[PDB]
Amino acid sequence: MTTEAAPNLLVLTRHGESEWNKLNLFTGWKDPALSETGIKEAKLGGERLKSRGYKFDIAFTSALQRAQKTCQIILEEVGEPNLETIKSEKLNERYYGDLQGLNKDDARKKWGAEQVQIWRRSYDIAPPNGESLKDTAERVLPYYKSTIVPHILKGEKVLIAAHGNSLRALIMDLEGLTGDQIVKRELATGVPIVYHLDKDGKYVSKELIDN
Repeated sequence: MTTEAAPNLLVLTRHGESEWNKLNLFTGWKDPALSETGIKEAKLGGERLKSRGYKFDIAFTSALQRAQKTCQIILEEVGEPNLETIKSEKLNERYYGDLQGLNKDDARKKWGAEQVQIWRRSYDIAPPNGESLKDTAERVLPYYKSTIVPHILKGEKVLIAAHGNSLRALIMDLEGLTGDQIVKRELATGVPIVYHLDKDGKYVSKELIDN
């Protein structure tokens, strides 16, 4: 999509809502089963990505079925499966330690927005065994830098399917955020989101969608 030695374009597609999502319980590393909204969202997303005319050169996903699946759907929907859709384990979601399986209500009712926040967002702190942003980023960036820094420089456009945290960390390092400026950002579930990065891999305008 992007031009050679010009503002590189990176599309990010976050899986819609998973089964456990409807229940309103913490996920973590577990691989839940996407739902109609997610699928419909994926399809819609793909149709949204192909409808506008946004073409893909390369694609990146996580090592989770939700995204590993969500990618196939969107990729199969956009009508460009031939695209190179890679999968990364480092592009997974920040571990939730012993929180995996706790209803947000109970979680928030037992940890409040405060503890829950510092527990879920914070920046570097992570719940009992759970991971954090810096960690995820630190372990997500390698894939990015390593296998995503050579093409992003040539002037190619790429897909990315992981999770709020993953993308958060991504956008974080991709934008050069601050410990107290990345926990305020936000993304869209079901509907992708493209970044206007430069020839180095840094934002140069602002995110955007197709829908």
